[PDB]
Amino acid sequence: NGNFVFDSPISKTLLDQYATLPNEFKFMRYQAVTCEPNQLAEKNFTVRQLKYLTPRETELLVVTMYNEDHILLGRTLKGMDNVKYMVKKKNSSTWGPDAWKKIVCIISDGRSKINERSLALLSSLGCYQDGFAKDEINEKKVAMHVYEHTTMINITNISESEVSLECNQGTVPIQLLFCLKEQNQKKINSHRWAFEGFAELLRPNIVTLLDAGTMPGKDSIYQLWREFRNPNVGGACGEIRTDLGKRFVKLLNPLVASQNFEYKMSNILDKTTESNFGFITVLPGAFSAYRFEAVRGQPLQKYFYGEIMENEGFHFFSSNMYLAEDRILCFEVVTKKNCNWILKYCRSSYASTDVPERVPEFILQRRRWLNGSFFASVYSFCHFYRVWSSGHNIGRKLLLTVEFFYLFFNTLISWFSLSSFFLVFRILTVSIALAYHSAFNVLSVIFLWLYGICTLSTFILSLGNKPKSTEKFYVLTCVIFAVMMIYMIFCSIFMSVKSFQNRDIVISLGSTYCLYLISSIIYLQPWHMLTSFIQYILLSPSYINVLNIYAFCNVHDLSWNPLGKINTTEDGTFKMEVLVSSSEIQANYDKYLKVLNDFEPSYDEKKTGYYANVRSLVIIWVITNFIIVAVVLETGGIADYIAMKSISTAEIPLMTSKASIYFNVILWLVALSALIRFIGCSIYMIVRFFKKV
Amino acid sequence: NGNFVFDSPISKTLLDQYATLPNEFKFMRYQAVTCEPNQLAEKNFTVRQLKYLTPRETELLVVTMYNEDHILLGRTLKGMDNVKYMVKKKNSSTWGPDAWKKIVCIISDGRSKINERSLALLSSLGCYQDGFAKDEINEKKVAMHVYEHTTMINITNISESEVSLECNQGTVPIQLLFCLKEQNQKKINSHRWAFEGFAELLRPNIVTLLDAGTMPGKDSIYQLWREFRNPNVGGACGEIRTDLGKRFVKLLNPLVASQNFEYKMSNILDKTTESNFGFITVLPGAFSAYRFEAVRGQPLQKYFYGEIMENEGFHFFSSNMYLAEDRILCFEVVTKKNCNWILKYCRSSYASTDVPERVPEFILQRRRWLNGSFFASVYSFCHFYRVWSSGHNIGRKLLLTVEFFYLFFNTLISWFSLSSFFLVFRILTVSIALAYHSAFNVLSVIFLWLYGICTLSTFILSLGNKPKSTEKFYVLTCVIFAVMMIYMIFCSIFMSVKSFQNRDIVISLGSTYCLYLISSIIYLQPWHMLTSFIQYILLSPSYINVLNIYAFCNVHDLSWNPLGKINTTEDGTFKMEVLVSSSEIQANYDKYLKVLNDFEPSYDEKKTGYYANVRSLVIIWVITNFIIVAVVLETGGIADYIAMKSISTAEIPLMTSKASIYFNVILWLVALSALIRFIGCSIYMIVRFFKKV
Ligand SMILES: C[C@@H]([C@H](N)C(=O)N[C@H](C(=O)O)[C@H]1O[C@@H](n2ccc(=O)[nH]c2=O)[C@H](O)[C@@H]1O)[C@H](O)c1ccc(O)cn1
Ligand SMILES: C[C@@H]([C@H](N)C(=O)N[C@H](C(=O)O)[C@H]1O[C@@H](n2ccc(=O)[nH]c2=O)[C@H](O)[C@@H]1O)[C@H](O)c1ccc(O)cn1
Repeated sequence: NGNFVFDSPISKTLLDQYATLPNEFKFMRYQAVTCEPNQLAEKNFTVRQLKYLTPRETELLVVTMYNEDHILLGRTLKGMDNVKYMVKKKNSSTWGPDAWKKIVCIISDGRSKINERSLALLSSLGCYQDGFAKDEINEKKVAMHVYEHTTMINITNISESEVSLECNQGTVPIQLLFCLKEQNQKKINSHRWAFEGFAELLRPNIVTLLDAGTMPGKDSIYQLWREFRNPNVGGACGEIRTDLGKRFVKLLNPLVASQNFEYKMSNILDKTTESNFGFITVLPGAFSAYRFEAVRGQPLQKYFYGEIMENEGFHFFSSNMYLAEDRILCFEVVTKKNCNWILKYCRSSYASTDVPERVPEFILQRRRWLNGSFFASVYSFCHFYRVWSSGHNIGRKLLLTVEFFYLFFNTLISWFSLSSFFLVFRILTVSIALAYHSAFNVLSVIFLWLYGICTLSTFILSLGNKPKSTEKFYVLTCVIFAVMMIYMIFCSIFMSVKSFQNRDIVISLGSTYCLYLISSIIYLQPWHMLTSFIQYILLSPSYINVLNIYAFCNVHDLSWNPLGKINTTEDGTFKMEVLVSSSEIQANYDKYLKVLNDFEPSYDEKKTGYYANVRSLVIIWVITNFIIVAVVLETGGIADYIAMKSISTAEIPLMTSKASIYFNVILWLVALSALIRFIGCSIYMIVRFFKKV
Repeated sequence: NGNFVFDSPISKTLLDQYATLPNEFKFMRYQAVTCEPNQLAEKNFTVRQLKYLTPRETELLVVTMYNEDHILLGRTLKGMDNVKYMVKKKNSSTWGPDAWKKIVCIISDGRSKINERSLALLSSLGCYQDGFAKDEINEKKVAMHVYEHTTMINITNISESEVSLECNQGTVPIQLLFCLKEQNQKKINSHRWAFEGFAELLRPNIVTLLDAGTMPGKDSIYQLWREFRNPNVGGACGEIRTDLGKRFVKLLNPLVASQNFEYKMSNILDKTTESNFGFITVLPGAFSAYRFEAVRGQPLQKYFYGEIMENEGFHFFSSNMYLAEDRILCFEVVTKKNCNWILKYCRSSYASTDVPERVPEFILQRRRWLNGSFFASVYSFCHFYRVWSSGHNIGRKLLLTVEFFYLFFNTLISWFSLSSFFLVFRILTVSIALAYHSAFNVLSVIFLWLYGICTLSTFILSLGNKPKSTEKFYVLTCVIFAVMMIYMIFCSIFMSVKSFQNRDIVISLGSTYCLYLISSIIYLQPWHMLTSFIQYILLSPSYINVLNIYAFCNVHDLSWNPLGKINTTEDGTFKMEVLVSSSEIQANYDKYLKVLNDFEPSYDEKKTGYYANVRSLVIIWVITNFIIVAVVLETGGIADYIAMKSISTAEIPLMTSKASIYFNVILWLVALSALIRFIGCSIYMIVRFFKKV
């Protein structure tokens, strides 16, 4: 039909296990796509599911990959376990002995970057054969290499070294569909291929987004698909668990134990609370599910292209919304016009992913998350009236409004954290010295200077340099801040012990831990509340001061005729035309005489200019935090101003009463959020328990 | 001789004026160079001067150009006036009726960037004809297009619009030699072509470096050549005067009046004082002269290549000396082994250049000068022992040692200026409020906050952004600092008036102006001491705080198979070889099975890493200035520390006595330098007067 397709046989060694035979199993199809992802249908491209005597009707998985090795891809593919569980499911109206026919997509990204040890595994499965890729077809550049087949072998064990494949009477067929882009176009393009391309052909019911390296549990995909029984749910997500290795031998890295605790409390407290209202801020791209009908239309338009209505110039939201990439989908689904979709959190389905283990990789990873969450929250709050233009009933609309206000309260608290941390630190360290005089004077001065030097260097290195160039310094900074936090804990314990012997710093901070602990107990998963709490506490002054500074200082990732030839022989003789005619010489001379007598750059450069002027206006964050510091501590010359006024009608005081008032406000304002999230987690568990009963 | 040369005739219209005839005048020579600049001789390349019956012996001009229009190049070429003066010179042993035969080079830089309205002028002179450039010759890429001729027409007037050429009995011949590089290789390459190339062929006596747009006076080149009568002088330079337009109608821009005053005091005070000792730190590249024998060897090696002795890794001086580009020549000439060359300043020869007129262009220009001077001074001080290994007598060696120590004292004063300015500002503004209470409290706080915000924004914008993107902000910053300086002057005048009615701020600062004025009077050029003093005073808080911050924050200018094809007919049928043999399929499958079973980047990136780690260690300047601020004002928690100590055996004081002591030290330390430079200028003028008498 004007398109290039090919159909090769597989190696007879595969046939040896396959016999232990239809046209689906013995052959593979290589369609080569050259068009745009949004044209597969009208360019006469098909897939094997639409070719049979009765076309197959798909019920359910996109696995994005870039350069992951074969162990990560093996883990994702092994998590085949879900498909096997779903065929062996007996008492069901949707799944049964032939369930695999209703489940189908591995989107690679560029041939140069792909790890050929993973192409090895894809070929072992039988979904790729080298030899017949075609880098252009009839003056049209190929864009996609689509291999398809239907294997019989399953990954059954994964050591640290090898992936074990087998083909028995107990394995189940898998309808693989391997897409190979010839070039890296970033993840958004891959999702573009998955949603605007093959999803329009297959017409699935649910689209589940996995991520190479993420291993769903033995039932997790089934438990996620069960969330969509409710005809209102539009998206869903499950728990993401840090992979702690064999014998939990990766819970030693303090950067991995920190992330384990952080993920675990994010799931227990934040996600259940959000799911009560009906709008989860981010559905993780490593393990999420969308009802296809829910996202078609406005959500995908906003995700892939952006706010289309725009002039030639740049606008804030329209030209910056690309920084909140996969979080636009959630907001546009929940607030869709004339539809009542909601987002649900399923805690019965988990997936264990791999986390960064070195400080530079970790910083670069969180640079994306922090900018995405900040821009997404600003967009959600500045556009929350859309909630009232949607189709929900009035109760749900009120709940969503309350949740949006609570989420903005949280983002504001997080914006003022640079100053909250310093103020708590300096108020506490000066107060202990004023109380006891012994050696806390010198430590107060020393720690002020250490904080100042580390913060100065973090601004300078993040604005100018790159984390890979200077890793020793970032490790040293994290160690310095850990020691500072230890000193803060010692000071609080000392002050409280002496005060008891002779106060609210224990009634508020103790509640936050007791409430954290009780929420973990309610969730029936408390084992992180001791193995990894200390690392989080110690690596927490660095999540406030190093990841935030780097995140805001690197918002946008800026990036600032042949008129002759002479060939001669060994002798060196040749000739060409020479402008011999003196009239033409005079003509050229008069041309230059008259030339003497006749007395914005690229859109890319203009866009880079705009992007770099918006990264430099958000940092100048610093002023609004210093305003708080100056008001409370009376820095900035304000105390001098008050003293001079008193003289006009004197001496400056060491520590004032604004410090006490503020340092109470922060402790109770951080106890309040823990209280709210504990109540939310309790409601979630209780409602789930009644519905299960 | 294996090289491509060509010899075209000129237009007969030129012949019309030339008649009003030898082979030098009627023809032009286009040699095309493809080799390296240091190979012109042994590759059998010549110039017309070596071809005559008796080869010409050159006595004396390289004019670097990039994209200057035809007015600037016209001005440089007009300043032909010097050659005419030198032929009409009667009573001389070197110059006479045929002096032009001893004077010869215009080094363009790339055909793409050259302003074709200047190619118009070069063709009007008769030294370029389009039609026979050859972009490659016998598998060798052309590197240089060398046109040569010997004109008769002279530029006699330059309006704002046109350049007036004429050919009479009164004009004089000029031996032009137009070099056109096919690509931009930066100025260092052009000087490489000028010195290592054509200068080895011509063997001149003096090499004078002009720069397109700079117009030497009617006698300036002759007066510069006269400095080399002394067989010890190795280099020389003249005064550079800002071009103030017709009717001085450019002395209105405050950025141009500032630069006029700055250039004028640099010439009067700095350069005469340096020339007394015998070592001028920078000979400006816009108008300088070097005795060719003086610079051959070590100076040119260090200028063009660098400290050759080096390992694979990077070292500070060896790998950063390229930032001090034309200042290495001076240091290496003066301290040359077994030679007693000195550098001399000639005030009888001037040249009027064009200056930047918008803040972004000005900032980008001074970014080069400040980094160059800082690295050159560090290199000169860290290597000053070389002075004692040279050939000078002991008196000159002692004088050079004293001068080197004085120059390091100056560079240290300039390194601590960021803190000196703030300390003077805050001590003065707080002191006036403590004295009079009226409305100086509020102004003290307001100006502290304005200073803080402008300095924060200058760090952030210079570390992240570019000056062209944000020009409104830099203009606003300069205005803010001008207002601050006005307030500083008001405060000092008010305090002094009240103190006289009831002190050293007038005996020191008044001396600095009286000494500036007296030096200008001695120099017989005082007219800048009123037309442009106010602009310099007001635009001076910005030379300390905006150009220095930008200069140190931008030290180094960082910059971070086809395996198929298918063509078919309209029907779409074709065939190629297919790996049909199943044995080869099994072979490939086993190849991937075994692939599964088998379980630093570019030198440019490493160099960029090193460069960006050295720009980030020099800024972290900030700490050593803040140490001074903290010691004097008792910021940084030191005053709190003292108060807590006093309690351990209380209240903080507003203003202490360290402020008074420091604020005396700065005023007298800035009066001392003015005194030294006044004495130096006086010695220079007096010695020149006796030698002239
Ligand atoms: C981040 C995620 C996982 N560790 C991961 O790395 N995800 C990548 C990503 O987020 O970009 C995926 O993107 C693909 N990719 C990369 C470069 C490219 O150029 N194109 C392209 O497609 C990569 O191969 C990879 O599969 C982690 O588990 C997680 C996420 C959310 C959460 O709440 C908790 N945990
Ligand atoms: C700066 C100088 C003059 N205004 C100027 O602009 N000099 C350029 C420079 O310093 O680079 C020259 O360099 C050439 N150039 C440029 C780009 C390139 O890529 N390659 C290349 O050769 C340009 O054409 C130009 O002639 C000014 O008068 C001055 C200097 C010192 C001083 O004490 C007082 N005043």
